[PDB]
Amino acid sequence: MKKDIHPKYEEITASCSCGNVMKIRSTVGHDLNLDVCSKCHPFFTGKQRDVATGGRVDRFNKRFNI
Amino acid sequence: NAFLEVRAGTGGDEAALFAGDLFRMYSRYAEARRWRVEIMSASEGEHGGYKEIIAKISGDGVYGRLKFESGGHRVQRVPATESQGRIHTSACTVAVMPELPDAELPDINPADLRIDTFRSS
Amino acid sequence: AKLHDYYKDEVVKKLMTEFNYNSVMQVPRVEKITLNMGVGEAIADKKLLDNAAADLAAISGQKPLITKARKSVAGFKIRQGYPIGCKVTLRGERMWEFFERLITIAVPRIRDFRGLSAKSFDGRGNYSMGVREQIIFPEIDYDKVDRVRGLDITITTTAKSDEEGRALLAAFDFPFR
Amino acid sequence: ARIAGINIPDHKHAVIALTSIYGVGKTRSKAILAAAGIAEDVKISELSEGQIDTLRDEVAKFVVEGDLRREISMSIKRLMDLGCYRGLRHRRGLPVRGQRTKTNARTRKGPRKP
Amino acid sequence: RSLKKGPFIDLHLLKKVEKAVESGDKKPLRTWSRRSTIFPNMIGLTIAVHNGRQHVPVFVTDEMVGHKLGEFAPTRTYR
Amino acid sequence: STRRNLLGSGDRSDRNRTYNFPQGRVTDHRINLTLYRLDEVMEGKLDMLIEPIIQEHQAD
RNA sequence: UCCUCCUAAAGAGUAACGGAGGAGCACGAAGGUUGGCUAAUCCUGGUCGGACAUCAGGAGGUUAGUGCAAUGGCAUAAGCC
RNA sequence: AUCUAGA
RNA sequence: CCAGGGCUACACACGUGCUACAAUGGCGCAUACAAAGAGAAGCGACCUCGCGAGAGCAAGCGGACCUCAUAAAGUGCGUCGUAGUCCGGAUUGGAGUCUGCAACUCGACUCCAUGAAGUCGGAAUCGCUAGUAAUCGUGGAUCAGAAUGCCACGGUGAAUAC
RNA sequence: AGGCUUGUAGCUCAGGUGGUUAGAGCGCACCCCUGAUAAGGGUGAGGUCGGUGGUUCAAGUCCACUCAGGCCUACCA
Repeated sequence: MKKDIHPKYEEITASCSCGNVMKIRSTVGHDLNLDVCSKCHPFFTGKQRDVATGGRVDRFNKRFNI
Repeated sequence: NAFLEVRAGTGGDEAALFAGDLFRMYSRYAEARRWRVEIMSASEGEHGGYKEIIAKISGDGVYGRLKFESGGHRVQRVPATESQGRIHTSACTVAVMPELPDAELPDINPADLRIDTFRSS
Repeated sequence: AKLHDYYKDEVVKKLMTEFNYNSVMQVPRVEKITLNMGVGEAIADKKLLDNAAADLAAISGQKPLITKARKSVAGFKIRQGYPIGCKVTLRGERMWEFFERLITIAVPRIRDFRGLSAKSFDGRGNYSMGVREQIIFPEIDYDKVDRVRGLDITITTTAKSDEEGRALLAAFDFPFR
Repeated sequence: ARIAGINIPDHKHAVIALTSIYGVGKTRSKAILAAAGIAEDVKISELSEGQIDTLRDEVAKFVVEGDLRREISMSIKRLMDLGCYRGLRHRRGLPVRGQRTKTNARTRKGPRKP
Repeated sequence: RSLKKGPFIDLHLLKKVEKAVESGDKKPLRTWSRRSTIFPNMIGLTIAVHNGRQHVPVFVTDEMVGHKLGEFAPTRTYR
Repeated sequence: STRRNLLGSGDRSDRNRTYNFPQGRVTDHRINLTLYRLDEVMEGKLDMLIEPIIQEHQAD
């Protein structure tokens, strides 16, 4: 890099509520709060629920019952 | 194809207002059989309708379906411009002229042309 | 950084087991990342690209170049030499750290998220995606800014074709629906 | 304060602030703050993260900002593909619920342009 | 939105479906019943519902189940 | 030359139809038709008007 | 009046109210020197972004550029910084 | 400013 | 005579209205103060269940006694601080409940999500002189269901006329 | 025949010189005034700038090419 034209690149500490700390280098400022990350996020259960939504005859069966 | 052309007759305001309502009648007829109707010219009346409205109708055998409407059309009603409420009798007149396309107006054939070259004066 | 130190041992070996290279230098390795932001609306608002470049300086690490119209076009009212889009070709250590900060805290914060696509390969082994907003990066307050501004990350890898480059990123557990 | 997409209020009381999420209005917000147990007239400025973690999973129970758009659009796109009455109304932008269409309907049928 | 106890049909439609179970396939079964819901066992059939002047034949499918028949026979014909 | 022959004199001496709104009646003078329609004429639907004239025109 | 091509017949020159086009300037840098660089146009992928803005790669190899008319040239570059 | 033509 | 459809269609125009554009307001809680009516192949307590429309058993009453029927604007206390917003409620998606043989065209009503046009309105334009205008709720006829209309009733309650 | 000059909204004209943006009067459509029309008042749409091809980053404009209209010249014999 060059000098005195680039911004700061302080190594700060990350934090999500999940319990997954990985300290990383940027110019956020002081601290890093998160709620989701590469883990503790529905990348693998939210990519399962959006597909299966159809199905209608068993709805009609949930109103006769006999 | 044909030229449907409705001129208003006696009763120059009321039958203008009625020639509006013959033009809407064949207008409603040509749309039924899917024919193109197009108002080529329209002299409007005073209180609605037209003193003459010449409108080309193209389509599929327009002339043989509509050649019988040429003539007068006498209209017994209470008018719109009638403040005493009695019957008035008017008339509209329609013509229907056929398509009749064009051919080349001169035949410039110089074998018909006697060319007479003489001295100038 | 840390997934470069995961690269050099487990992703190199992770691909040496898969596409059975008789050499090692035949493994792909990600060359660079070129964050573009083609702001465009510097023709009408000249001081827009000040902050539109100041965004890339805070998203990425370093100071951006502000690039110019190659040949002038009258479809968009730009004369040749007009500053129309700011870019950063980061490489080296900062590319592993921006990529590591990409798949950890930047990818999962995308609103209405499906998973990144896999057809975003150019048929060469180079992945190129586009992001809509700024706020998948924590450096943006969401309160300090006012613009709907977004960029489009271009991952450049030295693979021969994209059958290989999809394996290189998917060995980094890259999303790929 | 980033639940289910964005959620950025400013000095607004908590039940009014949680309305901002697509998929919860006034009632379901009181179901959140009833279940997750936060007082109603506290503010998301005051509401610290050790309180919010009880809400990022609590609004996550009912379908919210993300998955509800493709729930709803999935049902609409279903109706258009049926070719029933109502999908034949969604194709055109005429009112589905049997309104007047002679005179009114400028919500469903757009502005009064022609 | 309708009739919480008993999804509604008519006997002249329903027994016609019952005979359409063992009849195999048929030409469209001329029914004027619109107020009846479609039972799930009618899939594969092609009953024709009266819109008011003509019977439009409609193929009962897994998507088109709990809806009534008159959903799928538009009466008024516009432009 | 032809339009003058077809477009009549304009005056009300009956020339090839009437349109009688108080009685509701329509009479085309030829094939002295006596249709009482006048709402089935004033939106097209003069099929019954024209058709006996073309029949009694293919009569000759 | 002047410049460029063709007529002009493989040196030069060569007419016509022969065929085609430009000039009556610009530039203190668009001059010098050193150092660096290489296009046009398509295809693939990509935020609004679009056939046509910026990005990355590939094809292509001067079809580009040359302050302005045409010819002659020009990568050692005379083109770009 | 004008308001045709059927007591 | 019969079944299905239609009178509810929708490029648009006109008439009357209802809800609004908000802070003399919205929302949450506590609370006060009426008139006029209707009721038996009717009104329907009480108690329970349901988030809510409502569902179960059901006392009374052809009624100054029983039922609809908690009147609301009001007052007190918070709250939101001028934002297309805790304004506004269309439009839509899903699940409901009633009546009726039947709720698709085409019923009303509830719950949850939805949250658009709209920031007092051009030229013109209408009603209104006092318990009037304005505003607030309630009842009846028609009627199985189905009014923002009609017909009636009370609450608060003005400025103005030279 | 050449020489000079028009062509822009449905009509009549600016806009063209000065290359990056299309306006005016009347007409037309919609709503008021009116017993109803005209007048009037309020609101609105309406153009690829005669067709063809170059230059240019871009053509309504700038150069050729025409097409339809107009004026002038066409003499000495």
